[PDB]
Amino acid sequence: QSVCAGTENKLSSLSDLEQQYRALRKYYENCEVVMGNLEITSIEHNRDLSFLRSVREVTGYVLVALNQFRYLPLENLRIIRGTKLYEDRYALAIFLNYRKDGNFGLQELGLKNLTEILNGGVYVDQNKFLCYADTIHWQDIVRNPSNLTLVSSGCGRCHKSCTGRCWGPTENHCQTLTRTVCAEQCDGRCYGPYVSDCCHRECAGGCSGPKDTDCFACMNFNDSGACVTQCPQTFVYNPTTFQLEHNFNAKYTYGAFCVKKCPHNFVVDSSSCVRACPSSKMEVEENGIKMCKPCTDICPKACDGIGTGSLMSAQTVDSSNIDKFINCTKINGNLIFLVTGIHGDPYNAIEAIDPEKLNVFRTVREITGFLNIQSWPPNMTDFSVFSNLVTIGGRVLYSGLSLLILKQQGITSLQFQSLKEISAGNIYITDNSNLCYYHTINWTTLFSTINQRIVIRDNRKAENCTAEGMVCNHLCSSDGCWGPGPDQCLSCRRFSRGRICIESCNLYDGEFREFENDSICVECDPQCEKMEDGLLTCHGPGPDNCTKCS
Amino acid sequence: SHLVKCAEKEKTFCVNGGECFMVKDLPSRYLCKCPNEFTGDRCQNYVMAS
Ligand SMILES: *[C@@H]1O[C@H](CO)[C@@H](O)[C@H](O)[C@H]1NC(C)=O
Ligand SMILES: *[C@@H]1O[C@H](CO)[C@@H](O)[C@H](O)[C@H]1NC(C)=O
Ligand SMILES: *[C@@H]1O[C@H](CO)[C@@H](O)[C@H](O)[C@H]1NC(C)=O
Ligand SMILES: *[C@@H]1O[C@H](CO)[C@@H](O)[C@H](O)[C@H]1NC(C)=O
Repeated sequence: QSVCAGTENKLSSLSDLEQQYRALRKYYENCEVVMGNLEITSIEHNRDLSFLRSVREVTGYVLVALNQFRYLPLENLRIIRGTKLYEDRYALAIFLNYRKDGNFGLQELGLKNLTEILNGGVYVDQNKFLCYADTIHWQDIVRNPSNLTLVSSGCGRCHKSCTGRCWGPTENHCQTLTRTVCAEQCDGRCYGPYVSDCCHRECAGGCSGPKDTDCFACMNFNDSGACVTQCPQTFVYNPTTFQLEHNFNAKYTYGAFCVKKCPHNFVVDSSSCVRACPSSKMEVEENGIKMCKPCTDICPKACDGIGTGSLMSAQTVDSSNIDKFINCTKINGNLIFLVTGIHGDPYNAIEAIDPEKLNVFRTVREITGFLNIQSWPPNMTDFSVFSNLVTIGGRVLYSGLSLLILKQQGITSLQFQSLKEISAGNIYITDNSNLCYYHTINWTTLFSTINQRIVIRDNRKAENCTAEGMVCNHLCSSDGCWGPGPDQCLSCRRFSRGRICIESCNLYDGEFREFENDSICVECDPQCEKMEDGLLTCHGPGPDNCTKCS
Repeated sequence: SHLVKCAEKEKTFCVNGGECFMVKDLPSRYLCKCPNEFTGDRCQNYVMAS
């Protein structure tokens, strides 16, 4: 119930070893479920790791390498799911945890509760001072074959009660076998050796009893405390009628859960909370609920975002993929601009992006995931290329954020002109030393949830902006503006002609006469005759609402 | 140390001022040592707080 993201650094770390330690603490303290990888690399001998006792579960892999500390306190870790593996093979990798000099290193693993490794193998090798780990029956902990499950002197023997398999020297250090020791009738795990003691087939880790509500962890989905293979579907087959019937106890699949409702920003397909519609279907709203329905004739231009489908491999928009965005109106995924995207990645022979090519985004109206701007061409002062962007769904978040604009010196205004909705996630606009209009925006008007925060730090001081005349146009409401001019408001103080706020419509004078559709100035039908001498040309839309016909 | 510096070919491997390192073990494992401002497998991402 206290979830964190975890790193994807592998063996990479910070040069400052205290900063490396401080980062480990930052990322993983008070976290129960690591929703990704638990990477513990390059940690000094002295260091306190007691905070790791918080960890119960790891979604991806566990990498413990190049450290010098005596003991690994993952005493509450039960399951490693191995959804993503180290070197695409190991769910658990513990290696080189000593100093080559030969002073100190890892001596004991506190994994007495690690009874499940769902996918992947175990690589415990090159740990000069590690004891007892050799005695571990990993074959019991790994649920499926993984042609890599092995452990590679002057070590104490296991306690008598341990049966030669233990994590440490004491009688309280015995390895709890939960699979090989079961009755020939258990198909899963067990808490004893008789048929009475088998776990439900859906229990991961182990159990405290026979029911699907007695699990330590779920193999698949959690439906109100019950470990299920699938959620109750919306339809149910009746065997006597040979027809599908409505199941009114149906629940929606969201992540590893059966939920009474999908998050508002997510789409509903089947009895499931998805992030994107299949290429064949199109997103439609029915009583506030986004759903996948078949296309009228031709499906809208939805494009793979950075880290999705055709761009799964991608980490940033670059010269090699900028052209995959021609004519996109919707981005199924994220848009990320990293330093190596804008300024090129020489090692992988990718040239710096052509700043003109960033105009491909002028067609983009929606970004379903997140917008992450960590780099931008220096000659570009704003994000006017995103002048048509209306929604950021936040169906995917980067550290809980749906909007990131950081370290950008060249930007002086934002210019997200069409922007009206940031459905989920928080905003992080920091260290853009010359940015100036951000402080006027009532970001709250863009949010859907009340849990949505805003982190605005170290941009140009609001006082400095005001003194240099970087203020909103008088026709802007108290909600703010994206940059200078009347076209850049969040809402108008009076009337509006298209994207620009004005004082009054062309009711009695002007090239094209207009009627007021309550603050929106709409041009009279071309058939209406231009009425002079204080007369209105039209009193509504269409040729029926004319004053005189031309 | 278990680590050695990379060749000049693998200089551009770590970006944003990251220092490349290889591991002496018998394939060879590569890693980046990042400046406090950056992270990721190749120091490609900015570090962030608050
Ligand atoms: C290990 O798991 C059990 C049940 O899942 C829990 O009682 C406990 O706090 C953890 N046990 C120890 C000895 O830390
Ligand atoms: C399943 O979910 C409930 C919350 O809905 C939680 O109290 C319980 O920990 C869960 N059971 C397992 C085995 O994860
Ligand atoms: C994009 O659409 C325009 C018109 O809206 C058309 O001229 C062009 O062929 C399209 N180009 C690509 C590369 O999809
Ligand atoms: C704008 O911020 C205000 C303070 O004036 C807060 O009431 C509100 O949630 C947003 N106001 C409106 C009228 O949407």
